[PDB]
Amino acid sequence: EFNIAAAIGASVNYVTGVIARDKVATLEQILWRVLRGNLFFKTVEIEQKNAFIVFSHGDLIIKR
Amino acid sequence: SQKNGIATLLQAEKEAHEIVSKARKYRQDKLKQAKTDAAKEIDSYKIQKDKELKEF
Repeated sequence: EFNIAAAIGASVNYVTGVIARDKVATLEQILWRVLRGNLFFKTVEIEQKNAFIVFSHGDLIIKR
Repeated sequence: SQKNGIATLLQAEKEAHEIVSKARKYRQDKLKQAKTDAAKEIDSYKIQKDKELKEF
């Protein structure tokens, strides 16, 4: 949601992920900010429990 | 601004990928332009050698 325009392509760097809650995602954002700087996006979406997370980065940094 | 900032990086990633695709296309065309610009010296040298052999 966030058809498909940039979710099945290869020209845009998208990173999906499932999490338990936003409290567990805060430690992942603190670890990603402490180990990768301010080169990511911190978002949280409520699910049915689960948590919808989405990260944004470069197309050549998918391995890291 | 959760779903609004994703489109600006999504279009910038497609433009940045298209610029690298255009640079790779020009880099791929540079070899054929180098060979097409390189065969003319072999043709002009072969014509000068054929003229130098036909004169003798």
